[PDB]
Amino acid sequence: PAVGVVTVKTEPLQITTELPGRTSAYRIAEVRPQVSGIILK
Amino acid sequence: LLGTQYISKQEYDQALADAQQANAAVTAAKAAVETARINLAYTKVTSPISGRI
Repeated sequence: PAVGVVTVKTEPLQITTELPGRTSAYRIAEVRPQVSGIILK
Repeated sequence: LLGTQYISKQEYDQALADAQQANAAVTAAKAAVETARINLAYTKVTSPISGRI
């Protein structure tokens, strides 16, 4: 039988796990009023 | 009576405390009115936009 055969050359393998990031701002910092009152302008 | 005779500048300046000190008490109370005036005429309409209600 004519059997094509592969001899294993091994070593380097970059493994990268691609997987779903959910990006967010570095400082969100929602401006909440420290002090009550009508927003005048 | 300043410079002249009885008032003896410290006993004057003990009163010039009490004027400057109790006029400051007015500034406490006149603002304590202005606090409780903007809880009286502070009823309500509108919020300071002008438009269609």
